[PDB]
Amino acid sequence: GTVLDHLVGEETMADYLLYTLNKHQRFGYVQHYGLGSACDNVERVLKSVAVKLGKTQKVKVLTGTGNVNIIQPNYPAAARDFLQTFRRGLLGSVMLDLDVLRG
Amino acid sequence: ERRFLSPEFIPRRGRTDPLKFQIERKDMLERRKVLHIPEFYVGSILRVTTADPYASGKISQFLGICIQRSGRGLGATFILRNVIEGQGVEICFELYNPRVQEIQVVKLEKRLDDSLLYLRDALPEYSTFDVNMKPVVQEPNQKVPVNELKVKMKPKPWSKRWERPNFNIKGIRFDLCLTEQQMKEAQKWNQPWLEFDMMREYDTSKIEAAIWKEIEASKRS
Amino acid sequence: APWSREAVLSLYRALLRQGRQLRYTDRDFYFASIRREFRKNQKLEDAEARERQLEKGLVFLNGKLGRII
Amino acid sequence: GNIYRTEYGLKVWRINTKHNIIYVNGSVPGHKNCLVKVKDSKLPAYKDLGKNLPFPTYFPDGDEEELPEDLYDENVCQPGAPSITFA
Amino acid sequence: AIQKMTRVRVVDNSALGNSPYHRAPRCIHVYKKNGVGKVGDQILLAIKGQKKKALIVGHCMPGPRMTPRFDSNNVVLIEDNGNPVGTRIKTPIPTSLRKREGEYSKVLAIAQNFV
Amino acid sequence: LTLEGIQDRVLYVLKLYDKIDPEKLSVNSHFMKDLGLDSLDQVEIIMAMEDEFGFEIPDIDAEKLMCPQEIVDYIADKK
Amino acid sequence: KFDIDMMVSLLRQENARDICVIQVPPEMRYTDYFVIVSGTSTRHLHAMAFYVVKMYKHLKCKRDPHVKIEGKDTDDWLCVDFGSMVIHLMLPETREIYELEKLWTLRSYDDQLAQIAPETVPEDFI
Ligand SMILES: *P(=O)(O)OCC(C)(C)[C@@H](O)C(=O)NCCC(=O)NCCSC(=O)CCCCCCCCC
Ligand SMILES: [Mg+2]
Repeated sequence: GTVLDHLVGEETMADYLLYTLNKHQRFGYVQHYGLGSACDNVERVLKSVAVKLGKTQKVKVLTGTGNVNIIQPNYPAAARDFLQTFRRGLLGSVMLDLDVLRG
Repeated sequence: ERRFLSPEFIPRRGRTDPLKFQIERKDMLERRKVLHIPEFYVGSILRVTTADPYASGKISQFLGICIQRSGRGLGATFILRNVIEGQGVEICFELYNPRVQEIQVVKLEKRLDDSLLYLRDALPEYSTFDVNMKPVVQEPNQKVPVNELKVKMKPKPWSKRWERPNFNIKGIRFDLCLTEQQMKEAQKWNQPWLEFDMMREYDTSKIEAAIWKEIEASKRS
Repeated sequence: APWSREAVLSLYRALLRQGRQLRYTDRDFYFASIRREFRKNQKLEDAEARERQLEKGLVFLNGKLGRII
Repeated sequence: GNIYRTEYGLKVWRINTKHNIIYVNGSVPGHKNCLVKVKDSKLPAYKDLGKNLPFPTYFPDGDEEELPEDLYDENVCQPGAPSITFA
Repeated sequence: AIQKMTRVRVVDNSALGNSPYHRAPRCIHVYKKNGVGKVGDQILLAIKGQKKKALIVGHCMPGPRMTPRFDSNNVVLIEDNGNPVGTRIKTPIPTSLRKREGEYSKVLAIAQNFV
Repeated sequence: LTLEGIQDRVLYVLKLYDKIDPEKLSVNSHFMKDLGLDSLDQVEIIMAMEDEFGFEIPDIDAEKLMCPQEIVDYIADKK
Repeated sequence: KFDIDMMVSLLRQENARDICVIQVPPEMRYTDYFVIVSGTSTRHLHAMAFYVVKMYKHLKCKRDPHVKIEGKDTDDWLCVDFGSMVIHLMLPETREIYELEKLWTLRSYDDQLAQIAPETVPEDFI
């Protein structure tokens, strides 16, 4: 949280923080969000989070027939909540410099 | 006994010298006798064969539904729209461009609206047509069929506010896409005095007769 | 699994008939390309995709969309 | 507006002999049915090009032959000509 | 037609161009003096946190006569030197890239449909 | 023609092959187990000999050749 | 006369491996003959590229416009497009990555073309 999350994109560190949790094998998000099992697909994890909290957003998608407004799970809202939960500490202790410490 | 005149032969209202129109029509009749231009309206299915200048003059084909017949003079044009592979395309062909090899009316039909520009916001299958569909036969001495199809529209927003009275569209199921309050709100732009404004109607009856005399005189010569 | 085994071998040698009649391209690469193409598309066990490979092989023999000479 | 302006480097694609009409390339200043003064181009690259042009002018009465109805350009495709097929 | 901060549709089968969130990349720079992109011009895309150059093949803005008009703005990704990122093109593309001066034979070879 | 000149040409064009191992080359060389040849391999070697020895052999019989003895037999009685 | 017969012969002395010539039907609206050439090193394709264009300019055809080399900065891929013949000089590793032979013989029947998913028009959620 030392820098603003919006200028990097909430999706890129949602996967990165998910990546670090898998590396530490903590899997604290599995029971927190009621997920079936640990997963690595970032989009599918955010889909479950949006499903869990009932967050939906309508977006414009570029199709071959033109622009279509469809309602989709609110991935940015899911990413922001998922990032906030980790920062609050509900996902357990983390260490981002373990790899550089070992060499 | 039904006779049909191509829309571009009737000049727009203005101060242009009629002598220019006479010379423009002479070029049309000289060009028309070489390349036959079949009669068609907006909504008909047209297959146009042209030559691509930068592909070694290879023969080109394109099939689509006519949605607009605008322009006047030798610059008259029509727009064919089709969805190929799932992506919609539009081409504004030129009637008198010598690049055109032949024009074939696959299906001659009329729609409830003069212009089909609202098909862009309509559902994709209302504009998708088979590229190699077999042309259907037209019975001689038969009235031009009129299609009463009311297309279904994609959710708002649209490219243009088709429900407003100025567009005057009668080929859209508005009740399946717009609520009653939205229709009433669009009614505020209605102008009931336009239809009764006698000074803005263009009387072409005296003009079409002159055009027909010129057309038949050239053919006899 | 395919339409018929005899058709598959019949088209394979039919391709070699065309390859023997070719003039411009390289016979060594043409022979090598067709054999390795068959080596990977077989032993699929799906019994339906191999039928799709049959029809695309059939149009290759006809060469109405593209002919290599 | 309402001032005199001149456009340079306009070529003649077609000439109609019967109606005395010149087909100049591009647009010209002035509205419709306005009187425009026309003369030979003064551009340096277009000097010494009146060798074959009529001098001092064309005299149809004294001409030995009758001009065609329309004088076209070599690059201009005639309306009656068959449709162009590119090479 | 296409300028800075304009969403575009990627047509080739490049893995980069496939968005799992259905999010369309937007152009951040147009490689022209006036900053306006017509069919066949080269632009820059900021896609998935990467600044990848792209080539535009179709736009919704109308063009000259007898030129096909697409209802969506289509782009194809290319490398920093000219090679395409994706392997093949599925959506139809204009044939005007032959006449235009530039590196268009690579995309035309991998293209499938002509309109 | 000479009957001897048939068999020696048949085995020579078989020895020209690279992937297969010329371990046992008799008139009864069964390719399924000795050489491990599939339908494609058995078809291809027929083209490997037809190009230099043949031009009158269709598919209706080439699918059931199975041994070098009978191309000698099939060539001999065809001529 | 500059045609495929001389084009293939001009490519023989350049040690051009895996020469492929495909007759393109007029319905494809691209060209008449499509040529694929494999090389060994980046200098080799450049050597072939300069050799073919030098003969093309020198030999005949003053009327038609000149041809520029396409892909000079691209080391792996290089191409040159004449009036009716186009050649794509690329490394064999690029040939496997960019498979071009089947696409110009099978239209929309290619393995990769059959691999891609069709238009879906994403639907609404719940
Ligand atoms: P044999 O009887 O032992 O063979 C039986 C085998 C092959 C083992 C079958 O059981 C099998 O595994 N597959 C049967 C056929 C199959 O799987 N696919 C059909 C092949 S058709 C094909 O590949 C299309 C050919 C197109 C040619 C393209 C070449 C391009 C060169 C430039
Ligand atoms: Mg708009």
